[PDB]
Amino acid sequence: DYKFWYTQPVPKINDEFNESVNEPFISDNKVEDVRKDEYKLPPGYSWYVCDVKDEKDRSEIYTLLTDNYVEDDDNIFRFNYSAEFLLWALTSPNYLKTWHIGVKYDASNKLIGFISAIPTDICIHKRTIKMAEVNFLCVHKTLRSKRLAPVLIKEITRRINLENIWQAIYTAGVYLPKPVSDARYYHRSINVKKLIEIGFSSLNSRLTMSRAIKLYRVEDTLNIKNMRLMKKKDVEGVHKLLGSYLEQFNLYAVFTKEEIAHWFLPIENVIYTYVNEENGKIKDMISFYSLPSQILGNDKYSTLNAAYSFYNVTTTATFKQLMQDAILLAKRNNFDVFNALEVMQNKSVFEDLKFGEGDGSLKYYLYNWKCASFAPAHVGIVLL
Ligand SMILES: CCCCCCCCCCCCCC(=O)CSCCNC(=O)CCNC(=O)[C@H](O)C(C)(C)COP(=O)(O)OP(=O)(O)OC[C@H]1O[C@@H](n2cnc3c(N)ncnc32)[C@H](O)[C@@H]1OP(=O)(O)O
Ligand SMILES: CCCCc1c(C)nc2ccc(OC)cc2c1SCCC#N
Ligand SMILES: [Cl-]
Ligand SMILES: [Mg+2]
Repeated sequence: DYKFWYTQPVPKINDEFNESVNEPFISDNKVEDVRKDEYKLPPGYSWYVCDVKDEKDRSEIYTLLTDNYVEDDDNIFRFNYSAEFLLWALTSPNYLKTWHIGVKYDASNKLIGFISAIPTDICIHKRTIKMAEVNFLCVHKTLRSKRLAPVLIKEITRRINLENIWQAIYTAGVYLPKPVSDARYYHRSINVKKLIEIGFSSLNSRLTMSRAIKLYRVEDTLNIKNMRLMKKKDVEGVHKLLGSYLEQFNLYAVFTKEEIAHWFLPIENVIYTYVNEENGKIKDMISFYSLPSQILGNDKYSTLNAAYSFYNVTTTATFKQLMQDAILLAKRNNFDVFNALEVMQNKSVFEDLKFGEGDGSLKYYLYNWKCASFAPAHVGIVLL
């Protein structure tokens, strides 16, 4: 029925727009009209402004998400974003502490809800719009289906609107009104044996355990010999390389130099970026972020370490060679699996590089924006 979503400036289930439509559902919005009062919570609960740069407030967010965030359909896994990753993801340039919103249960003083946004310039079908990118919406498992999520959504919407921002981008594995694109995930096994032991990958009489380990074996030698961790000096070159590349897509972020530095400069166990520098210019880049999952009730293993493909550009190699080196660099860093979405040029490399098609997909959404939907090959942005 989408009783909450149908109240919002988003497309209906049946809405389809021509390619030339590219505009807000509701235009001419005024900051002066925005409600100044916080949305009402049920009795016994209060808004809390989280300070993500405070280790202890950050750890409270970490706990909530560790225990209560997204699980796969089969409840094998729960994502387990680290505390340091949350710091990185939430404190990009011009972030607002007031857009990192908690809800506490008063009697326990415990965080039971969260939602966040950061500001980003988003180009959709050639129009660049100031938007908020929303993530980490989470209600405690003991408090589900009580309509707390719309309260979280309406309150962050209000706080964003106070900044004269009227559009947002967000992604979800669930279907909501109405995706602008949909991309499946694909997985490249690295630690084949672990993936078999936890019930994720499957063997048969043609594919015995030794055969499966050999199938996924990689040569520890880069196609691009000088690929190396990005350093502060590389910022201008990555900004040039990436920013030019992204302009071919129908949906992408428009990064400033400050944004390049924050999003790509490497941080151990969070973000890995490698570059190939020739005569002081950056000609190729690989990047992936770390996102482990908790393995739910497995006797032997508690964590699956996973790298997620981020942005990758090649000018001196084939896209296949570049991604083969991204898998190698992920293996060198102790990742169990390398995950990517069929966005940008990715789908082309998946069969040859031994990726398997996953079980679900990630839907991309705009809030208060009307445009034609598009195939994921035309998506040029990867959210966290
Ligand atoms: C201009 C600024 C604009 C800013 C804001 C833009 C929009 C930002 C939107 C947020 C983007 C976040 C992106 C993001 O974080 C990445 S997607 C991951 C979201 N988090 C999880 O899945 C965590 C595990 N689950 C939970 O914590 C709860 O199940 C949540 C909190 C998901 C729902 O709590 P609950 O206790 O299960 O449910 P009620 O409180 O009873 O509420 C049910 C209503 O919630 C709608 N719902 C369910 N899942 C949703 C989802 N993933 N997006 C949006 N809406 C979602 C649902 O369709 C229904 O409305 P409907 O009746 O119309 O069908
Ligand atoms: C082994 C392939 C990775 C799949 C995976 C893992 C490890 N954890 C998840 C936790 C939550 C969840 O919510 C839908 C999905 C997963 C998945 S599949 C989607 C992410 C990817 N790739
Ligand atoms: Cl309301
Ligand atoms: Mg609820």
